[PDB]
Amino acid sequence: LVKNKCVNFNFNGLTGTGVLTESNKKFLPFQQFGRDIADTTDAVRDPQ
Amino acid sequence: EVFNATRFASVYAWNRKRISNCVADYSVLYNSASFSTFKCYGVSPTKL
Amino acid sequence: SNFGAISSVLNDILSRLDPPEAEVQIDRLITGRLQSLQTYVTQQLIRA
Repeated sequence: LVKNKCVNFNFNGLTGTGVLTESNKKFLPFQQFGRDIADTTDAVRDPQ
Repeated sequence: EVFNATRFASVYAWNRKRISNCVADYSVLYNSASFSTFKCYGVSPTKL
Repeated sequence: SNFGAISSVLNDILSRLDPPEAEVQIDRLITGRLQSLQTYVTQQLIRA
């Protein structure tokens, strides 16, 4: 895993471009991933 | 256990399987010319 | 909105399919997206 450099990410099939960081927002234990506004994947939890 | 099954069900009594929590390697499947028909709908077999 | 396509995000469409059968789905995305952008630009122009 890399943090501060934008790379190609692919979490359980879902993929795209951008950069990652620790989320200030907190998930509930069941939640997989979130989406800001419409079609803006804004946060995922590492499956590993 | 499904493809090499000793016997197969009837067409009117088609049997429905449960597959989960396991790794699928379809590359072995289509690389063997043991299937007369191999047709896919909506997803490319080469990218499974 | 998928505009009748298999999905909406380009990444899923390009991953699931191969170009000789994907091009139709990306094309069906393009026509609708271009229609929407043209509508937005026309509205903005008259508003301006």
